[PDB]
Amino acid sequence: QEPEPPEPFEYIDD
Amino acid sequence: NKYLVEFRAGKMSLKGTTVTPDKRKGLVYIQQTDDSLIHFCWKDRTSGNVEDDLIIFPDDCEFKRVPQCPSGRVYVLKFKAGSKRLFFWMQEPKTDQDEEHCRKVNEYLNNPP
Repeated sequence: QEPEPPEPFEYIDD
Repeated sequence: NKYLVEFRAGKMSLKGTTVTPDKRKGLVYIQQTDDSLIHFCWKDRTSGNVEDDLIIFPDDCEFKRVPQCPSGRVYVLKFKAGSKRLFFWMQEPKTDQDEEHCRKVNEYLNNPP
């Protein structure tokens, strides 16, 4: 029913 | 007290250059006190207790979406007054309300009553 949590990822201020 | 906004959302942890979501799903809601100060609080759904509580001044921070990691709805709160930012993910099955919540958050944090 409810949505699953997101997975880890890289974040860069592009 | 009145809740300006409220929706299911979990917090995340950004370290260095990697963002890791927290499984401790909570609720991101906004409440304005009699002091006319908007309160930004995040309550964990695990215990339903308010784990976060901080007043956000007008234009103090900006609520926006981060379309970098495709998979779900991910938003980031950036404090214009400082250089600290937070990341959150919506738990709502449909985004038909996520967009509105997102707008409301920016309205309560940038356009308080």
